[PDB]
Amino acid sequence: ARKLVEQLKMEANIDRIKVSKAAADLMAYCEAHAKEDPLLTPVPASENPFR
Amino acid sequence: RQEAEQLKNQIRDARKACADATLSQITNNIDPVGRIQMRTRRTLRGHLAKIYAMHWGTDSRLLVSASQDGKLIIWDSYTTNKVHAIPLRSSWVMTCAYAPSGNYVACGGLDNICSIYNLKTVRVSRELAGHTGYLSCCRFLDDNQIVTSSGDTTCALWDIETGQQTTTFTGHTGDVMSLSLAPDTRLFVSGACDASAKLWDVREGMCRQTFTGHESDINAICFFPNGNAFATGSDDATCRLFDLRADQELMTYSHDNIICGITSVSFSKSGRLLLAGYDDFNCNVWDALKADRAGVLAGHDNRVSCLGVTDDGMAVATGSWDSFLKIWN
Amino acid sequence: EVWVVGMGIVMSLIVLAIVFGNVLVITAIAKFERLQTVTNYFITSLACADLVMGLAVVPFGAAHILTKTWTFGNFWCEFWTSIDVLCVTASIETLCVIAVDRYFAITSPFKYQSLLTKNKARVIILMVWIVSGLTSFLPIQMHWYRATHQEAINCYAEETCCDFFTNQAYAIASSIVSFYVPLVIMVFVYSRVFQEAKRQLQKIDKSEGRFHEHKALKTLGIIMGTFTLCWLPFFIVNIVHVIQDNLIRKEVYILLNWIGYVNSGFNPLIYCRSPDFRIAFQELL
Amino acid sequence: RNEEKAQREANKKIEKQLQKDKQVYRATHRLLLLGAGESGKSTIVKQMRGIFETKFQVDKVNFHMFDVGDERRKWIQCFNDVTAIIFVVASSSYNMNRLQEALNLFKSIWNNRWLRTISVILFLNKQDLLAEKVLAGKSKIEDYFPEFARYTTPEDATPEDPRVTRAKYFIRDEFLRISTASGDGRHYCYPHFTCAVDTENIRRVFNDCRDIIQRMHLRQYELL
Ligand SMILES: Nc1nc2c(ncn2[C@@H]2O[C@H](COP(=O)(O)OP(=O)(O)OP(=O)(O)O)[C@@H](O)[C@H]2O)c(=O)[nH]1
Ligand SMILES: CN[C@@H]1CCc2c(ccc(O)c2O)[C@H]1O
Repeated sequence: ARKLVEQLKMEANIDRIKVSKAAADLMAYCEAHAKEDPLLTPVPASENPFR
Repeated sequence: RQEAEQLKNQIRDARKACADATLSQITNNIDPVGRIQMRTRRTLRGHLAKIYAMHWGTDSRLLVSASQDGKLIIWDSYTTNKVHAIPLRSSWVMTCAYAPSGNYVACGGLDNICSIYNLKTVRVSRELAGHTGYLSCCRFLDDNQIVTSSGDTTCALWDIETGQQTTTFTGHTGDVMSLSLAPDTRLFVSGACDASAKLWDVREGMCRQTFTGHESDINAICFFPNGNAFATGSDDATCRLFDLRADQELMTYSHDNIICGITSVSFSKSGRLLLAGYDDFNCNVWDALKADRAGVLAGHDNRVSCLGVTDDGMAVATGSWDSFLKIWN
Repeated sequence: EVWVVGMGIVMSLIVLAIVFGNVLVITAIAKFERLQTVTNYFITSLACADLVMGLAVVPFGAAHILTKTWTFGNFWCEFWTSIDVLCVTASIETLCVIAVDRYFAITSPFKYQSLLTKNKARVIILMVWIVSGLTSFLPIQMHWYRATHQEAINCYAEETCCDFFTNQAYAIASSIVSFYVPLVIMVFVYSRVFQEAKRQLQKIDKSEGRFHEHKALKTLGIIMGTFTLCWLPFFIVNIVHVIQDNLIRKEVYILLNWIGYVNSGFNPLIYCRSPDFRIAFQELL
Repeated sequence: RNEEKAQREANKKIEKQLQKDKQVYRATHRLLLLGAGESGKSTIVKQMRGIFETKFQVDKVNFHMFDVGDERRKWIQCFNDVTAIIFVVASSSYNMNRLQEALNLFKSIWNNRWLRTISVILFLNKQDLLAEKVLAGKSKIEDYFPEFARYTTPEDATPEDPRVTRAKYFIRDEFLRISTASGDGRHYCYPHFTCAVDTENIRRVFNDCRDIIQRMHLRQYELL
């Protein structure tokens, strides 16, 4: 049982950041890379290989 | 041995104190993406029976699917014509994979064996054995090392050159149903049948963190393109978005009109759209940030079991039990 | 006057129903891949035959009845007669084929897959259509069927009256080929099917009766009864009006013939009640 | 240029091969051999004449049996397209409760969501041992299963002492009570009595499969 007890102590000792910073980072990444996805933005039929 | 409860309470208090504001609160004011309409572009036929798995190639041109008739077929999406057809020793397959180098194809099923084929020579190359249960998923980490997860609550990292396990990952209680690799191929996760998702380290070989948001078995899992988040799907018709750094979930995607299970989850290239397949014979397109539906991909007569998005993110392919594959754009 | 008027409305309604049901069935079969089964090729052949008959021969027949004078040439009279005979004699052998298919499916379950294949179905349909068209166009477009009676000579001479007059041989041969031969096959097949169903029901009752023939009787009854009622009187008056001179008046002959045409408006209501067809119709209008 | 034509030729060859494989796929009938632990599964298979496959044909009909080899069953969704299921249970192990575990397993199998249209063939092995313990022992099923007191043989059923037949019918009806509860007319069960020395199992499976296919076809055409 000591093997299980060791892991619980091991996983506890990690630094964490607030939810605000993580949400801001996710939003920033999504807004930055938003102009480079064919699914969201319908590209012209010239560049579409499936038409 | 009552210290275990003390550590769990310590974890709970730290997680509660970490939270400051909900994800919906921050992202409320952004404009929506609106309705997204997708139409079928190609239809691939030729499988005698139902399909369980598929995996796009790294060149966004070739894909491989495995059916219960005991046959692997490599398609060509651009010209909807086959290239290869590989018979199998056993007719039960539950997974498939495509090597990053475009030279090897692996498949494993109800027999407790993972097989590897050599496309550019089509005969069997290696047979990896040692698992005590059926395999669920397998992904090519490189051209000579492969990571697999089986039904005996274990995961292993193999060596193709010698065919022997290098590191074994243990800790789960229920069966393991899926896994996915990080963008830098340094970490990987797994979703089990005990409603828990864990984060491993390939080099170290020891578990790091654990998430316990769901209430039933987990059937799918996938990383965010950023590499710091991942979303799962379960039998209670819910998809939850977790986060490594904060170490708790941020958002749940649920609706009152669905009571079915979830079989596949995938992201888009920008990460704005989350695509999931259900048992209602159709797929749904969710909004990652605002948690609002934005379209439906219907057209399959039976349940959807596979789904994948190209590396370039130009199209999405869905496979179903109706022995058909479709390409949506 | 009023009678002439009324006849029109109901005749147009009959034409509209006959066209609409068949076109809806054909569209439902073609649009969806869930219905592209081997058994559905015979049904779509029957639907095409009924649609062609209803669209081609019914309107011109109605015009002839109402105007009491045919306003086209002799060539078009012969052409219309040939199309009518072809459609009528091709809309029954398909039902015979369907009955044989159900017989083979029920009686020999272990060999149904090998016996029937997508390749052989096309051969069977082509053979049915060819043998149907061989007895219609060949002896009508050529003048074997024509009679030599005094009335028939004037009828064939005039360019305004287009009536049906035939000798004994052609009438007997056409009736035997079209109706009487494909009836004994139906009777035998459905008798065997009913016997098998009764045996299975008795087996179930003897097996688990304590804890726990209507549907089969009703299904076979409707399937046989509608067809026999629609097509049996006409194929008896056809023979008897040639056996005996002046025995049966022309008006009742035309009435019974028109009663026969109603049958094409009921096949979609009989062979297309399956849940898959119902879902397809619900999705498509 | 010519690469497209070469790919077209390769596609034609692959399609030609798949068309030939389709016939042999459609010819065979599949079965799943699912039995409780220690229930005679090994013999029945052995004396007929991580996985196991069996090939045998009767009257030029190909059959193909699979034996799986976890208390939880998540892999059972893979067997929704088989012809039938062969369930093997020991009729004499009502005191060692093994019989109650078999009943619960059968109930779990019957009412599964994915197995809504799969019939079950039931084999009741170890007739000799059950008869021996029923007739030559002081122990009685009454104690182990209480309701045994009320049941009296069905008047119609055939038969030997008047106690062994009563016990066998009690067990068979305890299974049929679960069998007839739900499922409407989509799937059925065919109980059977089998010993080790019996030699007609291969014929019984053949007859049951033929009846299953006949009943499915009859129901599809609105006749049953
Ligand atoms: N006397 C007698 N013994 C039987 C009969 N059927 C099975 N047995 C015994 O049961 C044993 C085999 O059953 P088990 O070992 O419980 O199970 P198995 O069939 O070997 O394998 P599983 O069914 O997979 O557990 C054999 O040693 C047989 O002697 C029978 O009809 N009569
Ligand atoms: C002009 N109407 C025709 C006349 C005789 C006839 C019909 C149909 C089938 C036949 O085998 C026939 O002999 C009728 O439709």
